[PDB]
Parts: sequence; structure tokens; C-alpha cells
Amino acid sequence: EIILTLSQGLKKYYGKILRLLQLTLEEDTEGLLEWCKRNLGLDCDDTFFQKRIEEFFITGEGHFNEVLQFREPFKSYFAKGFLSIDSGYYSAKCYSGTSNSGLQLINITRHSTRIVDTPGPKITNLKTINCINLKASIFKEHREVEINVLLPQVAVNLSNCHVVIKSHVCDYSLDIDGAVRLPHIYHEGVFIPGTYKIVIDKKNKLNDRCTLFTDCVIKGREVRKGQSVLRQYKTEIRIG
Ligand SMILES: *[C@@H]1O[C@H](CO)[C@@H](O[C@@H]2O[C@H](CO)[C@@H](O)[C@H](O)[C@H]2NC(C)=O)[C@H](O)[C@H]1NC(C)=O
Ligand SMILES: *[C@@H]1O[C@H](CO)[C@@H](O[C@@H]2O[C@H](CO)[C@@H](O)[C@H](O)[C@H]2NC(C)=O)[C@H](O)[C@H]1NC(C)=O
Repeated sequence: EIILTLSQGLKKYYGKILRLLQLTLEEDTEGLLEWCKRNLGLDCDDTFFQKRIEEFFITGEGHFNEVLQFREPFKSYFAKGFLSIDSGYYSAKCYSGTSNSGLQLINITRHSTRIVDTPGPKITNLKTINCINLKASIFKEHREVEINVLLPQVAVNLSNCHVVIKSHVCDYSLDIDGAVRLPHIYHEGVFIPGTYKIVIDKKNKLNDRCTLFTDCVIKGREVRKGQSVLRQYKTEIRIG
């Protein structure tokens, strides 16, 4: 019978958080339950973790310890606003609900009807983005670009990109193709960040061919009845 050390089980504890946040698809949790009984006197089950996540991001209000509890190895707690949720295999710098001005998550359990599709150019220039769901800022003196995503419920897919996601929920690196993963928090429904920032460094020649695929959302007023309308088309935005 092999038991985890304090730091070993903590990484797996964070590994479980990352998996539940949906920032990772893999975990190592062999030995985590015994490590919670011994070091926390608790059952480390899925219910426990979703409330740790719920409290840390939305609901908790005092100071928190490294294991995301609010007011033995972890009876000490932090005044600063973040924990480094670091499993060893992956890490994310996550800010507590306490540290922000209000709530910077949005509820995506809500129904909204599908933004109707309407034709548009397959390739969109980075410097003339007409979609409302993201906004680009270019820093030629640092040869960096930042893409602000204003509608995170609308997918942004990365291809051959190597970026840093910045947001008021968590900050983390992404290194693989596909839809940008975001922290998912359950609180009478599923919440994701209300806005996030994709930071792309051109000094790193490894994203020489970084390109973004997204649903370009167009906001309009239909002239006949005077009401606001939303439409979308698939488009690619090339960087570098
Ligand atoms: C997140 O959105 C969901 C879905 O809109 C909310 O869940 C519903 O909440 C209402 C009350 O506001 C209940 O009457 C419904 O039964 C719930 N479920 C469904 C399927 O509609 C949820 O309350 C929202 N969460 C927050 C924190 O506002
Ligand atoms: C970004 O990637 C996601 C999947 O990672 C794409 O969503 C798929 O869209 C097709 C057609 O709409 C569906 O048949 C699949 O079931 C979807 N997959 C998932 C997991 O939802 C999305 O279309 C991609 N975006 C762009 C602009 O290409």
C-alpha cells in the first residue's frame, strides 16, 4: 500500500479540480481519496469538489486555504486573490470570487435561440474584424497580439497556435489545436468566464502559422420591424 506525500496528493487534488473545470481531459487521482481522509478528514468525492469549485469561484467569502476551503497541513489561508492549481501535468492560475469587483462569469445553461447563419467571407483580416464577439489589439513594439473574446459562448478554435489565456477566472497556457477550453463552474447551472483574452507572442516563431477559426457574429437592426437581430458565419483570422 503506497500513500501519497503531502505535495503528491495536493497535485492530484489540483488535477481533479482541473479535470472538473474542464481545462484537462485527463487526471491522475490514484491515491487521492486516502490522501483526503488522512490530510483532510473528509471524503474527496465529486460532490465535495464541485462545492469547493463553487465556493472558490462564486460563493466563498472569507480567506481560503490551498485546498479551496474557507474559514493539520492546511489550516493556513491566503489574503492574495489566487491559487496556482498545479497538478504537475498542467497548471492554471485561478482567482477567487472574493478578489474581483463583481461576478465575471456568465450562465450558459440558459436557452437562447441559435444565431441564424448568413453568408460572409471565409477569411477575415485581423486588422478589420467586423464580428462583435471578439476584438483585436496589436502591439508591434512587443510583437504581440491580444484577442479579446467578448462572447465566450461562441467558439474560438485555435490551429497551430501557442497562446496564453488571460481572464478574471483563470489564466493558463494552450498548446494544442481546437476549441479554446475555459473553466466551467457549476452553480445551479454551468458558468464560464464572461470575457477572456487570447495573448499571442510573435517573437516565439512557433506560432508562425497560428490562425483562429470562429463564428463571426454580426449585430444589426432589421429595418422592417426595427428590432435587434444577430447573425453569424464561419470565418478564419490569420495571425503572422
Ligand atoms: C442559470 O440558468 C439556469 C437556466 O436558465 C437556471 O436554472 C433555472 O432556474 C429557474 C429559476 O430562475 C428555475 O425555475 C428552473 O427550474 C431552473 N432550470 C431550468 C432548466 O430552467 C439557473 O437558476 C441559473 N443560475 C443562476 C445562478 O442564475
Ligand atoms: C470549432 O470546433 C468545434 C468542435 O471542437 C466545432 O463544433 C462542431 O461543429 C460541427 C458542425 O457544426 C458539429 O457537427 C460537431 O458536432 C461540433 N462539435 C462539437 C464538439 O460541438 C466548431 O464548428 C468549430 N468552429 C469552427 C468555426 O470551425
